[PDB]
Amino acid sequence: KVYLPPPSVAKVVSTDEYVTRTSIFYHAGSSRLLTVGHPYFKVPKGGNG
Amino acid sequence: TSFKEYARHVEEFDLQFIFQLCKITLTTEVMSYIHNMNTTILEDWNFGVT
Amino acid sequence: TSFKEYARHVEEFDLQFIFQLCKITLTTEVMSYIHNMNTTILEDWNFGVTPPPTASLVDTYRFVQSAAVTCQKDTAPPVKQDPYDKLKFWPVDLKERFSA
Amino acid sequence: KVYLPPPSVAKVVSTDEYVTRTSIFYHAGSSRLLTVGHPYFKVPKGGNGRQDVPKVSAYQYRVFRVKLPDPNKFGLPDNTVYDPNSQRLVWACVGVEIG
Amino acid sequence: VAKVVSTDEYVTRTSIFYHAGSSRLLTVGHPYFKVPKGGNGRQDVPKVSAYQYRVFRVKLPDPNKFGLPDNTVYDPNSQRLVWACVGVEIGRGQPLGVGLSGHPLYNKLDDTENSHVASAVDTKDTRDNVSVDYKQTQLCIIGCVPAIGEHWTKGTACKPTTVVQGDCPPLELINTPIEDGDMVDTGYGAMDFKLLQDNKSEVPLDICQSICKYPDYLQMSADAYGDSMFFCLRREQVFARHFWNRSGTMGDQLPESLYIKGTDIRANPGSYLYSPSPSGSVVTSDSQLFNKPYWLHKAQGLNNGICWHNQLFLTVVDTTRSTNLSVCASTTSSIPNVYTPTSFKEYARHVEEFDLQFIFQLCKITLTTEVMSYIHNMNTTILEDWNFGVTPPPTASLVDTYRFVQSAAVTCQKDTAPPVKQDPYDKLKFWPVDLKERFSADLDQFPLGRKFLLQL
Amino acid sequence: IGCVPAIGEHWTKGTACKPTTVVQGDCPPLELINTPIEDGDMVDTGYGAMDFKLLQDNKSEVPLDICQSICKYPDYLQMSADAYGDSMFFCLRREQVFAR
Repeated sequence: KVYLPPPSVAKVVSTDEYVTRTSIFYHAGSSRLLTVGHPYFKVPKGGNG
Repeated sequence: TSFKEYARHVEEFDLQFIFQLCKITLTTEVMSYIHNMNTTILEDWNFGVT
Repeated sequence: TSFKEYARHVEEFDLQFIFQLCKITLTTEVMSYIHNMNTTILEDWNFGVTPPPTASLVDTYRFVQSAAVTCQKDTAPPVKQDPYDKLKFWPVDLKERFSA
Repeated sequence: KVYLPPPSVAKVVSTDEYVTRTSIFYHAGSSRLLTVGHPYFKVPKGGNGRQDVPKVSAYQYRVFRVKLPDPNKFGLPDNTVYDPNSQRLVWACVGVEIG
Repeated sequence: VAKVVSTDEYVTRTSIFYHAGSSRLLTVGHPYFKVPKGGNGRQDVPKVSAYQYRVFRVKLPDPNKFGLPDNTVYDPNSQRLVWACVGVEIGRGQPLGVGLSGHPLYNKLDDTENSHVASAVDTKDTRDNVSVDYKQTQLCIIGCVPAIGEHWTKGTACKPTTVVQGDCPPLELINTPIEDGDMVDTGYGAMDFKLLQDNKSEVPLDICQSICKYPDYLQMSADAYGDSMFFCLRREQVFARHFWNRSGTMGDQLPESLYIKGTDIRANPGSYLYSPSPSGSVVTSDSQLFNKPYWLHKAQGLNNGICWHNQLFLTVVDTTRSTNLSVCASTTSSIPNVYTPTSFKEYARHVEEFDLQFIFQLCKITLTTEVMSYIHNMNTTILEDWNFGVTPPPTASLVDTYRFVQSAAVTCQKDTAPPVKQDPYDKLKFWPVDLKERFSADLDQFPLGRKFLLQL
Repeated sequence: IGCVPAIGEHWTKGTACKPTTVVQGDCPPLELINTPIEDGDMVDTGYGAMDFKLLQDNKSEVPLDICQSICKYPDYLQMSADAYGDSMFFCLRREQVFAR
C-alpha cells in the first residue's frame, strides 16, 4: 500500500504497452570526454581540489 | 640519476544518440502501477494532483 | 531394590475430513473490505500488478561444510507463523492425504 | 488515505455471502497420529537430539496446526471453474470424522 | 519386433507450455580432497573442483495428478500426463576462470623435448614439482536417465596362471554410469589411475588417487529407444605444452634392433618412455556455448525429450572456469613488517554457481493397450506410477505410519526401516535438483521465455 | 545499457558462527557478495571480485595496482534477471585470455 494501491489485480508487463511512440527524433551526443591521472595511485598534492 | 621516471594514465570519450520521446497517457491504475514502480517519476512529472 | 521402574504415555488419533472448494469472485469492495479485514490472503493471491517485486540469485549447497560462510542465513518474515510458531502444535500437512 | 474504505456500510458480514460455492469434494484424512513420552515430567538426558523422554502426559491441550493444500494451485487452470484473478479459490472443509 | 515406439507416435502433444528455471546453485571446497574437520555435520571442507562430470538429477512434478479435474482438456484415465521440456537455456554462473594442478613427486626422466643439456642422472626419486591444465572443453548431455562413461582397468590376467610382481596385466575396458561429481577424464584416464600407477608419483595429484571415465555417447547414442540421453552437446580442444621422458623401470625391454649402439649410455640407451605435458589452449568467451536457447525439435532420441518420473539427468562439462582460491592468513595477529610466508597459513577453495532455465510442453498420452502394455514392457514402472487396475496396496501399513519422533529416547528404533520404490541411482550421487515450482507460464517473465515466445 | 545503474558481484569472507577457534590465520569462512557498481569501479581482470587484502595477509602477492584493492565482477546474471532492464536493457561482452 501507499501511495497508489490497486484496483485491479494483475502482473507486470512491458512498458511498451503504454508507450505512446512518437516521431520524435533526436540526435544527442557527447563530444570528447577526457580525464587522465596516474595508474597506481592518486598523486596527492594537497592543493586541493 | 639524472632522470626521473613518471607514470601517467589517459582517457578520451564519445556518446552519440538518437531519441524518440514517448508519451504516456496516464490512467490511473497505470499510474498506480507506475507509481508502484516508481512514483517518483510521477512526482517528477508531477503527474499530480496536489 | 532389584528393580528399576519406568512411567510412559501414549496417544493415537486419525481424523478424516471432507472439503469443499469455494471461489471467491474477487470483488473489489469486498476484497478491499477484506483487505481491510485483513489483506494478507488477498495479498497471497493478488496483487501481481506492480509491485509484487522480488529477490533472486540464490541457493548455495553445503553451507558451510567448513569454511563456506557459516551464515546466519535464517531469512523468513511474518505472518501467522508470527505468532504461531511461538506455539506448540502437532503440525499437520494434511494437504496431500487429501483424497478426491 | 491508507485503508481505504469506500461507501457504504463498512461493516462485517458472513462469509458465505460472498462465498462462491463449488461441488468440490475432497476427503482428507490423517494417516495416524501418535506421540509418546513420560507423563510426570520430561526426562532430559542430554545426549542430545534431544535424546530424551518428552514429558508426555495428556492433560495438555490438543492442537493441530493444520496445513491445508492451496486450492489455488490447479491445473489445468483453464478449467471450468476458474478464472484467476476473477475468482480465487478457497477451501472450506466441511466435514470431519475424528478418529 | 523390438521396434521403437517413438514418443510421438502416441504421445499426444499439446498446447501445454511451461517455464522452469533454477535461481543459483552454489558450492565451495578444495581442489583435491575433503579436508575433514572431524566431520560430521559437516565439518569438513570438501573437495570442490568441478572437473567432474556434472549430474543434476532434475526433478519436476507430477503433471499427472496436478489436481482438480474437470479434466476438460483431458481424461487422465485415458490420457495420462507427462512432461516434455522443449527449450532450455541454462544460465551459467561466474566470470571465466582458469587454474593449475601439479605434483611434487611427479617423476620425470627428463624433459626430452629439446633439453638444453641432456644430462640424465640414473638416481631415483628426482620426481619434482610440476603443475598443468587440460583440453578446453564444454559438453552437455541431457536425458531422461543418467549416463554411462567408459573407462579402463588393469584387467583380468585371465590366462590360467598368475604372474610376476609388477608384471603388466592385460587391461580390460569398463563401462559405468556416470554420476554427479564423477571425475572427469581430462586428457589422461578413463581408467583407474590409482590402480595404474603403483608409484603414485606421476601425474597431477588430483587424479593420482583416481578413476574416471569418458562418456559413452556412442553406446548411449546406440540407446534403446533414444531416451537415456536424448540430447547431447559437446565441444573440446587441446595442444601439447612440453615433452619429457618419464623416469621408471622399463617393465619391458627395447629391441636392440633399432640402433647401432654407442659407448656406455649410448651403448646402452636409456628409457624409451616418452611423455608430454598438456594444455587446452587460449580461451575466448566466444566459444562458450552457454546461455542461449536451445530449442529442441526433433532430436536423436526416439523419445523426443520426455521425463517420466520427472527426471532429467543433466549432465555437463565446462573448462572455462578453473580456480580454487588462496588466502594468506596471518599466523600473527600482528602484521609484521618483514614479511615471512611463515607468518601466514595459506588456504585453497573453489566455488561454483548455477541456473537451469526451461520451456516445456507437457504432453498427454492416451492409454492404448497392446502398446501400453508394450510400454510396460518398455518399463512398467512409470505406468505403475501412473497406475491403473488395482493398485494394490495395504491398509494396516498405510494407517500406522508417522507416530513416533518428537523425542529421541522414547522409542529408538529410530528409522532403521525404509519404504521406497527405489531409484537405483540412490546408490549414486546427484546434484539433487528439483524444480516443482520453477514452473511458470510466464514466458514473458522468463528470459528464455521471452525468447521462446519470440521463437514462435 | 540501463536507466539506472547496476550491480556487480564479488567476494567476501563468511562467518564462522561461534568461536570456531577463530585462529589467527585460520581458514576464513567464505561469503559471496553483490554490490552496485559506480562510475570507475574496479574490475575483474580475469582474477577476482573480492577484497584482496581480505585474502592476503601479505600485500606481497597480487599485481600491485590491485594489491590493496577490492573489485567486483558484473552481475550479469542478475542483471539478466533484472525485473525490467533499467539496469540492463542490453548487455554485451567480449573477452579472451590464455595463461602465460
